[PDB]
Parts: sequence; structure tokens; C-alpha cells
Amino acid sequence: VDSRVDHLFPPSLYIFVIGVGLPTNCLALWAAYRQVRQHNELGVYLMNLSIADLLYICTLPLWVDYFLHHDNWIHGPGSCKLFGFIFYSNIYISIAFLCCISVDRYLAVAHPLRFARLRRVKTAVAVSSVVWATELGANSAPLFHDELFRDRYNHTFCFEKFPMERWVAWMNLYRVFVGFLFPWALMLLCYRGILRAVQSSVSTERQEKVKIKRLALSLIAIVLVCFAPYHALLLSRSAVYLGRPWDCGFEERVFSAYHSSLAFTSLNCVADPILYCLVNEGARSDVAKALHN
Amino acid sequence: QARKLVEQLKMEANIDRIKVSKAAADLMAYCEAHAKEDPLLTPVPASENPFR
Amino acid sequence: TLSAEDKAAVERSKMIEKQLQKDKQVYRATHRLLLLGADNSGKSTIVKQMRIYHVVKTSGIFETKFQVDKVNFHMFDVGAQRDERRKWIQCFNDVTAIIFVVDSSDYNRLQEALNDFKSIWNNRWLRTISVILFLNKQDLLAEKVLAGKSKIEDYFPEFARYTTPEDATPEPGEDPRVTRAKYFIRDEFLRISTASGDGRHYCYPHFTCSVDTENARRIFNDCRDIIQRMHLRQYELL
Amino acid sequence: QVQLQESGLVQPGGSLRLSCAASGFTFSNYKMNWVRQAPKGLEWVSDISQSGASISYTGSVKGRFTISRDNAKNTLYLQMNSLKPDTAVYYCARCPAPFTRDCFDTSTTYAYRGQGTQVTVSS
Amino acid sequence: ELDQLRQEAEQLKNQIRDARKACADATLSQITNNIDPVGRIQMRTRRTLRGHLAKIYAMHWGTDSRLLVSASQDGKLIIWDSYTTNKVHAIPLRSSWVMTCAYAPSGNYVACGGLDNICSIYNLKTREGNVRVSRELAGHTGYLSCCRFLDDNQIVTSSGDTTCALWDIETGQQTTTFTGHTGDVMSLSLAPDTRLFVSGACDASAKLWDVREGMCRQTFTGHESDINAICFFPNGNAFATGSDDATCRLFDLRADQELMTYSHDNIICGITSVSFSKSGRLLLAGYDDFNCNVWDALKADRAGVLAGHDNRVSCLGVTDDGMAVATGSWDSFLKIWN
Amino acid sequence: VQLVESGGGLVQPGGSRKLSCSASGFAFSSFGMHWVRQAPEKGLEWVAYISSGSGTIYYADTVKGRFTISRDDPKNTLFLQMTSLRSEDTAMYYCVRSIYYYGSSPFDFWGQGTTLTVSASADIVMTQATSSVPGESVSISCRSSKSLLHSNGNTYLYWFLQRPGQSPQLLIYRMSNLASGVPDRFSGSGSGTAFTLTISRLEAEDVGVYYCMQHLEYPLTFGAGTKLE
Repeated sequence: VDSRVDHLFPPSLYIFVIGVGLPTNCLALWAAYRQVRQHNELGVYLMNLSIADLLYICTLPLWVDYFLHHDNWIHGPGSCKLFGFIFYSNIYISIAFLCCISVDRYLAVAHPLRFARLRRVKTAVAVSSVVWATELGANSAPLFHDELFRDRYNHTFCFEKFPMERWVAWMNLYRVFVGFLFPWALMLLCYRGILRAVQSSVSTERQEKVKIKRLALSLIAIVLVCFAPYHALLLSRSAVYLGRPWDCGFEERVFSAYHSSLAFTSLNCVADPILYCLVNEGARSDVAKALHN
Repeated sequence: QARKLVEQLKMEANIDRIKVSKAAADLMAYCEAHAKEDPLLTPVPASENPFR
Repeated sequence: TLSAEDKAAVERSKMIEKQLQKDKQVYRATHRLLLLGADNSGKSTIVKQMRIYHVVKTSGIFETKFQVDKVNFHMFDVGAQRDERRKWIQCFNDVTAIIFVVDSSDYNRLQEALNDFKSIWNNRWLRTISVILFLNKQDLLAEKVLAGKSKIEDYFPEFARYTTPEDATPEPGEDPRVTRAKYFIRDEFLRISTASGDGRHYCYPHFTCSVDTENARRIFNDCRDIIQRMHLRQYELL
Repeated sequence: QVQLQESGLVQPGGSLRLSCAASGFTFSNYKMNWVRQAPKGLEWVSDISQSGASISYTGSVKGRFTISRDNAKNTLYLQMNSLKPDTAVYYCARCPAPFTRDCFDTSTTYAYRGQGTQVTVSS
Repeated sequence: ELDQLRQEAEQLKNQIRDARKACADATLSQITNNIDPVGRIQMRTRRTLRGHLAKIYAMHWGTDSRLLVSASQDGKLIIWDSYTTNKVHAIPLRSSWVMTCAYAPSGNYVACGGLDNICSIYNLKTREGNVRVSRELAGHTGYLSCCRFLDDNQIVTSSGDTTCALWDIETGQQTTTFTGHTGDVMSLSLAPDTRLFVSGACDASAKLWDVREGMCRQTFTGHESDINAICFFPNGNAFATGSDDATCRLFDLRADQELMTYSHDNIICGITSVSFSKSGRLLLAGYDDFNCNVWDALKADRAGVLAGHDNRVSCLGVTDDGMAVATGSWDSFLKIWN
Repeated sequence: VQLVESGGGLVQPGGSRKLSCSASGFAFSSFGMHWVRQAPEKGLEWVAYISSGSGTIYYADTVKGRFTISRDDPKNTLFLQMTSLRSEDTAMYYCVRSIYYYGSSPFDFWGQGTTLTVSASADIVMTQATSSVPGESVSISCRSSKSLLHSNGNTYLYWFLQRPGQSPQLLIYRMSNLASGVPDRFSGSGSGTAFTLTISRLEAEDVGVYYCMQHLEYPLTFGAGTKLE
């Protein structure tokens, strides 16, 4: 039931994420909008992704103090329900737009000459709206229940309880299995298909093929290295609470790792612009033509 | 075929040319004459141009 | 804010836009091709075969519809134009591919064909347009080389110091002389192609006889590869 | 106007220099060429780039002719050597557009070509 | 003898050149130097006309200065209400390779043509609600590159068969064939009084023709390569030409010479369209480098640029009351400017 | 162009009828069509309106739920559904053709009409005070309540002539433009509220009743009518 001193790692990783994402996710948003202007349906997804990790980034300050102040912030018994829900519900939105891009890259490279209706800007808007709606609806149970819970150990939390409630375990399991592995499996399969289709192009020079390979592998590996520790610890917590709830002895030995990994989950906000709208020579031109405007 | 070219060249040869001072002054005079009615040189105020 | 007749005019414009969208799906789903060649080139036989197998006196352009695997193709060849070509060729800067048909069994007009191909490849508006070159009339080339009357070395002197590439794939079982000759012609065209491509467009060589029924499949495969490369570039994958 | 006046009978094996005086345009921006017409259609013989760096030859003229341009004096001239029994009229062809690698220089009276010089080789 | 004829041609040509040299007593720059430079003109995209699928080769303003016909290589003519950006008509073409269009002065017809070698004429104002093909004019051997209505029954077409023609629309047959070019005729501008017209070809030469007598009257040279666009000064005694040698040039019919040349060292693309303002003080030229330049015709300085398209500007037209300028490009968009 | 319409007759009160308008000779799908009625001896009155694409439908304040207008473009007919017929619905119903773009002439064709007999606000009112008047000149007048000149520059006033035995024909659209086929004798003018139509030299074929109409805002109100004898 106790805790530790997490005022060093996620007092600083969040600051770095803010300071590197605010001036880069905005430029990724600009590049995505430029893509949308010239009838490129990928940009829509890209654009949404930027939104998905801008309104997330602006949520961090309310939390950095939560981790600078030793594990408590009294800023609103009704405020850790619409700013803090966002904190826990963009990791599962961004990843979805990570998947939507991958399929859109599978359907255009692996299956050209087909599926022209699915690569319109209109259908991109429809899919993006459905993604937003379903992600904001499935993760909507924390809005209902009371969240700001105070212990006697001098710290009160925002959206986490120690030991956690029964309903939290089932949503944690759902998050792990239907917000991380399913979109990640789709990304892996789609980039596998793209590599398998591009290994037959007559018009690629045995070098761009290697560049595509080491870009797709990185795209499917950064998501893993950023989200895996958190969901591994989340599944571990939700499997120990559902075998022995009263004997909350596992929690004390894993609280620090849990919070450090939750902080580490925030590196996708700086990985996404770099890997998606700033690494290639095309969007980088539309960015360098905007830093001078 | 050549005779036709020669005939046309003759028909083009014997025309009355005026000094380029006259043609230059005529173009300049036309430009200065119809100057207030040219919306592109002198922009009309943004209450009469129909692309406001 | 605006009158009843203006509302009805805006409604008419919205329906026109709806029709234009319905036309945009069919425009974006059909691939336009330009067929080029010379008098001796068997492009007429190619267009006749592609017309028959799959799907007006001084008309300046002809059209042929065909489809392979439910994908629609437009093929245009010029009918009544003059010999000068530098101006009407600019209209084909957005076609999927240019199908360039060349007679490989002439040896006298082959340098003219190479010059035409080099002009097409290096054109400032036909850049980013890949070329599916059909080295046509292969059997005429074969019988010409076996007969031995006409010497390919006198028109092209570098053929004496030329050896068959290791990548060669003479399928049916052929005399090495004809394979050497035909790969030499192909290599001439491909040196022109690789001299200044810059990776933005490719040349897909094909040894063809005008009787062949597989020309449409070759065009479909090469167009699939072209669109795939374009989609790679557009979807940021490179 | 554009004018390309070419200038320059020789027994087999002889030599002759065929020079072309060009006026009317900036001579140094264009890819020039050489066109011949045997008593047969027109054929392309030798090209040259704007600065003279890139030179191409028809195979039948390789090693025997040499294309050179003196962009200061505005002339494209080739030194014919060991002229074989080649007996044709020689034109100087200018590429239609400047600053371009492509050229479309033609029996349908391409505009930017000269009247021609008849070189005859016979015994 | 053939040599005699060629010598005669050279002698007459030298005589013409000498007369032209004698008549040029002062440059247009020398006399135009007194006047104040137009100054920079900033023109802004007031309207953007979306709807064309593919690249645009042609546009023509209406004589009412508000309607607008545009031709795209997707196979459409679209009639725009330029004030409100509404689409009035959408005319599907039988041949997709259209590369000219005209709008009849009365407004009852539009014309289009292209690689099909036909000048189709369309009836806009029918008792039925639709726009129907009125007539198809056949007889050119090369492609059609420009058409201009003289009235509702007579149209003049320039072709790439080195020939411009005059047609009777009621009786499809030609009335006059204008021969004398040696390359593809690319552009065509009717004089204001519609009794003469000029046409520039692919032989770098432009000619002022006589519609009634049917014979070429003058021939003008000076360009280094093929001529892409041509247009009459509002006077009717001059015309400007834009060519692939990256220059514009202002000829005059009375002096029968060249007045000024509009060029810059940093501009190496070819001019694709040329049109004047009402006064003739602004010469607007569309280039291949995606931007239309504005030239002060009297003194040949770059007045302004209109850089907004994402691909080359193929067509450019100034309205009859001078209020607006429209630009169509290869990026499928039309832009109205003020 | 012709608009033949049918489906009218003697009807018991409280019953229902469905009118039809069969169109042939023009591009039906690009025209927005109206229904206009007139009582056995009174002036014309607007009933409904359906737009091209069937996206805009308007009704009169007197038929707002009783009636229903619908069209079938592929079958090329126009329908009007009528329910709970009262005795103020005894009239002859006209099928009118109208297309809207820059320069078009709405209301340019009128059908022959069908007869229906039923046994025993803040909208612009336009009044033609005169009710009666060869080779002379006549100057039929008209008046309105709200100004018809819009900010576009248009003055949406229409002039129709109904000859003694047939359907109205358009004579002037938007106060100044003579319709196709009308002689140069007819001309119109006005200022926004007061208007006039001028016949420069009469003929035996210019006798009838002259009606005005406003298109500025729905409903389309007409005016009593001016008779020439």
C-alpha cells in the first residue's frame, strides 16, 4: 500500500517530452495538413496523430507536479476526470492511428491497382472519426467512477489506487490485449506485407529496399520498446490482484517500476513526429519551407 | 514552289513602314490614354471590384 | 444572406461537383498509356492484338480500351500528326507509361530508333514517365542472324567486343548468335535508359513478336510496378 | 531569323572539313547536330553539347569523323577522314529548344536546318 | 533555274532587312525611358476554382467578364460563375486531349479542340436544358492548338499542320486556308476589329493574316525558337509573342519590326501564354516555372509575379473590363486575381 | 419541350388525388419544377416546388401538410400528392419548368393544365390595381410590398401573359429580360417596388390577362391580373 520517491525520472522525462514534442508535433501537424491539401489521405491520419499527441502533451504539466509533489495533487476532485483521463487515453489513440497508417501503407504498396475507394480523403475522415469515437467510448469507465482517492500514507492519487479496485483489473487486461497487441500485431503484419511486396519491385536499387526495411523495423520496434514495459507491468499487476487481492504485497515492490514505465510510455510523443513526418526528405522540405515563413 | 516564295516575298517587300518613333509613341499614347480605366494598374477600391 | 435563385444555383453547382466526384473515381481507376513507334515498328499489329484479345478520316489520335484482371487501361497512338513531335508529346506527361515499340531486325533504322528513345527518355516533360519498350519483331531478327547475309558489326562496331550477359535467359533453346545479338540491342537501349534516369523512372524491356498474346499481361505487370513505386514515394515509405 | 548556312568532290579515302555558319540565336546554348541525306531519307550523324563536352556518333561514322564546335565563332564543323563511297548532302541541325537534353531534329521540313552541302566521293 | 530563284529570294530578304534597319530610328526603350515604372503590383488569389480532375490547357473569359470556360485534359469544359465560383455547366468532351477553347462573343457557343484534329462547337443556350454539340469542323491534318470565334457563324482555327483556316460554322466546309508557315502554328489572336489576325508557329515566325483576301500580309522574325503564345495589343497595331527561348517580344505591324524583348537572365523556362491588360501597360506571361510574370510592356521590367500554382501555368486570360486576370495551370486549378 | 399533365376530376371533399406531369422534350433532371394553380375565375397561385436533385422542397402556407410534391427523374414525371381536399382547392393546376443558373430564365415553360373540382402573413403581397384597359401602346403596371431588388443587382420580377384559351407564357424574367420567342415589342422596367410592362404596338394575339410574379423569397405570390380587351 506504500510507495516511494518518484520525483526524479518522471519529473524530467515529461519535461523533455514536452520540450521536444511541442516544437515538433506542431511541425508534423503542418506537414500532415500539407499532405491533406494535395489529396493525400495518409496526411489525415498523420494529422490526427499529431492532435492525438498534442492534447496529450498539454496534459503532462498537471502530472509533472503530481510527480514533483510527492504523489499527490489536490487540483480538483472533478478535474482528475477530464484531464488525466486524457493522459491515460491517448496512448491507446495514437497507437490506433499508428495502425491506420500501416494498413493505408499496405493497401497502397502491396495492393496497388485495387482498393481505390478505401484511399480517399473522405473514407480517411470516416475511419478517423470512428477510431476517435470507439477509443473514447471503450476507455470511458474511469469517467464514471470516483477517482481522487486518498490513503493515510500522505499521498492522494489521480486515477490510480493501491490496491486497485476490481473493475480496474479487467480494464487493465483489456488495455493490454486490445490497445497494444492487436494494433501492434496489425502494424507488424502490414509492414511485413509491405516488405514482402517491395522485395519484388524491379525498380528499386537494392539500397532503397534496405532503407525501407530498416525504417519499417524501427517503426514496429519503437512502439514496442516504448509501450511494452508498461503493459507487462500492468498485466502483472492485474494478474496478481486477481489471484490474491487482500495480500497487496506485490504492489510495494513494483510501484517505482510502474511509475517509471508509465513515464517511459510518453516517448512515443517525440518518436512519432520524428519517425513519421520529419525523417523523410519530402515532409522535411515542407517543414523547412515553414520554419522560414 | 520557289516562285511562290519569291512572289510572297515581293508582296511583303513593298509595304509602307513608319519610323519606330511613330509606333513607339503610338503604343505609349494608347497606354497613357486608357490608364484610369485599367483596374490592374490603378486598383479599384475594394467596394466596386466584384471579387471582394 | 442570398436570394432564392442563388440558392438554387448553388444547389446546381453542388450536384455538378457530385457528378465530378463520380467521374473522378473512374478517372483515377483507369490507366492511360501512350504507344509510340515508327512505320516499320509493328505497333499497329500490337494495338490490333490488344484490342481483339481484350475488349473519321483525318483523326489525329486513336484510342484502345482493354482491361487485365479488372483494371482498365487506355492506350493512345497518334494517327494523323506531322513528323514533328516536340509539341504534341507534352500532352502525355501524366500517363502511367509510354509503350515504345522498336523493330529489332532492321539494323539500318535502329540507330534512328535509339535516337528517338533517347529523345523520349530525356524529355523535360516525359521525365517521371516509365517506358515499356517492346523490342519487336524478334523472329525476323533470329532468321536474319542465322541467314548471315547482313552483318550487324558494320552498323554497330562495338558488337565485335560484346559478350552475352551472364543474366541472359534464352528460354526456348536458341542459337547463341541470336541471343547475343538481341541482348546487344537491348543493352544499347538500356545504356540509354540508365545513363540519366535518376531513379525517378524505369525502363522495362521485353522481347516481343507482334503475334504474342502476352503483351497486355506485360503492360499490366509493369504498370503495377510503376504504381507501386509511386505509392512508395507518396506514402513516405521512401 | 535563324540561318544555318553549311559550307564545304573527293576521291575515296580523302578528307574534307564541313563547317556551318550559324546566326540569329545564341549559338552556345544549343545542342547542335549533323544530318545527311543520301540519294534514302534523313539520318543523324553527330551531335555535340552546349559546351562541347558530350559528343555522340553514329556507328558508321565512328573513328572516321570528328564533331567539334567553336562556340566563340559560332560554327559546328566535322573533319571527315577516309570518307568512304558517304556521298550525300550534309545539313547542320540545331536542337529546337535551349537548355534541353532532348532534341527532335525530320523529313517534314524541320525549321532550324540549313540548305546543305553536297559531298561526293567517287572515282 | 533553282539557283536563280534562291538568289532572288536572298536578294529580296536582304532588301527587307535593309528597309527594316532604316526604319528603326529609335528604340522603344529610348522613348519609353521618360515614363514612370508601373511599380510592383501585388495581385491576390480572390477565387480558386476547384473541380478539374487533370491539368488545364485552356481558358477563355466571356465578353460579360463574369462567365468562364476552362478546358482540362480529363475531358471536361467547365463554365464557371467567376464571381461566386459556382459551376454553371460541365461539358464532357468526346476526345479527352483538348488543348484549346474559346467562348463565343455572344455567349451562345463555346469551342474546343485538341489532338483529335477537330474544332467542336457547343450550343450553350438550347430550348432543352443541356449543352449539345452544334458542329464538328474537320479538315486539318495536324492537331488544333487555338480557336477564336469571329461571330456566331465564323471561327478561325490554327493547327499543327502549318495551317490556319477560316470556317463557316453553318456549312462545315472551310472558306479560306492560310498557308505559309513551316512549323506547327501554336497560338492565334484575332484583331479587335476582326478583319485581321496573327498566328505564331514553330518556325519562330509570326504572320499577320488577312481574313477576307486570304493571303499572308506580313511575316515577323526575331525569335530564337518556336513561338508558344501570341496576343494583340488593345490598339490592334501590335502584338506580343512568348516563345520557348524564354523571351517575350513585342512586334508592330506598321513598323514591321520588333520593338522590345521581355527577358531575364535568371528565367530559363519557356513562356506558355501571353495576355495584355486593357491599357496594354501590363503584359502578363505564363511561364513553365509555375509562375506567371507581369511585365510593363512599355519599358520591359518585371512588374510582378503571380506565384501560386503547384505546376506550370498553361493558360492565362484577362477579362474584357480589366477587373480580373485568371490563371489555369497543370495542377488542376484556376485562380482569379485582382 | 412539352409538359402534358393529367389526373384531375370531380372529387368528394375529404378525399385524395394524385396529380402527374409527364415531361418530354427537355432535360427533365436539370430543371426544378413548380405547381401553380388558379381558381376558376381568379388569379394564379403558387402551390409547391421541388428542386433538381430533390433536395429543396417548398410548399404554400395553405397546403403545408395536406399536400406532398415528388418527382421521378428516370421515369421523367412530376407528381403532386393531395390529401383532405377542401372547397378552396377547386382550381386548374399548372406544371411549370424552371432552371436556375447565371443568366437562365426560370418559369419559361408552362403546361396545359389539369382541372380539379371539389364538390360542396410576413410574405410579399403584390397588387395590380388596374383590372382592365390595336396599334396603340399599353403600359400595364404592378406594385409590391417589399423591395424586390436584391444585393446581387437582380430584381426578381416576372411577367406572364395568359391568352384567353391556354396556359401562361413567360414574357419577361427579372424585370428586364425578354424571354426567347417574345417579340421585341414587349419591354419591362421598374425600380424595386413599382414596375411596368410596355407593349409598343398591340396585335390581335396580345389580348389576354397579364400576371406578375416575385421570386425574391418563398412563397411566390402573384397578383390579381390585368385584363386587356
